[PDB]
Amino acid sequence: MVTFHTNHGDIVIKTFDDKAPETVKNFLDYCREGFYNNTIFHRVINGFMIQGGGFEPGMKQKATKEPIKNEANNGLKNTRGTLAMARTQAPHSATAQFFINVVDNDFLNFSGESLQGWGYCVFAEVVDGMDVVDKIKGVATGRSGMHQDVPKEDVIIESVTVS
Amino acid sequence: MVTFHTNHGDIVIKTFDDKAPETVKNFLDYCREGFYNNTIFHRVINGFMIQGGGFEPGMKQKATKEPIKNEANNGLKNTRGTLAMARTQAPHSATAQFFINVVDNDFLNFSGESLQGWGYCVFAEVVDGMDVVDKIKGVATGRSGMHQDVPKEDVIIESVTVS
Repeated sequence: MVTFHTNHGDIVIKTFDDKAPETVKNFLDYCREGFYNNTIFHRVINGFMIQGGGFEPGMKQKATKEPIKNEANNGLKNTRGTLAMARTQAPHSATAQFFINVVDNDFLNFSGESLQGWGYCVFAEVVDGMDVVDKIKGVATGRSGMHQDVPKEDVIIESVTVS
Repeated sequence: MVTFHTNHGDIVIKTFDDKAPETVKNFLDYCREGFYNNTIFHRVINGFMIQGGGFEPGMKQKATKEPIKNEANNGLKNTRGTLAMARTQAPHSATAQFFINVVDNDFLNFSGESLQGWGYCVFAEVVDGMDVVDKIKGVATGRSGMHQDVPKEDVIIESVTVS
């Protein structure tokens, strides 16, 4: 289990170690190293998802390890409450950013090993604290340069407890 | 010179071959191959920029060649009318997507060879058709899945003439 202690409250998560081995191993290493402590949810889209794991307050970009392979062919779907890895246009580009589905985002699901089908890898799920997730999805946002949907007041993962 | 023949009119551009050699060579190869024909401006932000070169009508993602090295240390600034390469969080991640500055976006300028300073590489400038660029920046947009700021009616680069 992993708990995100945020300035809005705790979010407890169980990881799907057996269904997304490389992804979970990647995630837990960043958690154990304290990589996510003092990072924010920099992209919040009501009715869609909340994304975090890449910047410190003040939009300060953190350096990450090598990207991981997309494991979305594990068949897990992007339903409300699940956590998937954020990635660039390339399928094997995920590093540290992840997002939480606040609704079922079926359009994000894997549909085949192609550039257009690969989708987004679900590796975990919220088992407690969805009401904290729902409080965060509703905060006021704005543009912050290149970045859109940035919360006006920082949503901070203060520390993370692994198990 | 390169002309983008769009469904809103022509946009003529001169490239800075000597100041961004790898970038211009990359750009002109995609132009010559017909890579940009039938692609759209998928991200339009009024008062900021219009971005294109990666999708076909219907948000169909195109495959690209290997990424290029960031040449933003060439000192060129992101002023109104210039074209810079769009990239991911990593500095050496640009492929085919580019954007047009519709205002001076100083915050995008290179400030040192660091993850936080690298900025965005200016490789060209609009010499004719800025009024077409200004017509495009104002079109109605919406969310289209993972993508924000997508034009409701497609803004299409029909064909491209190189010189």
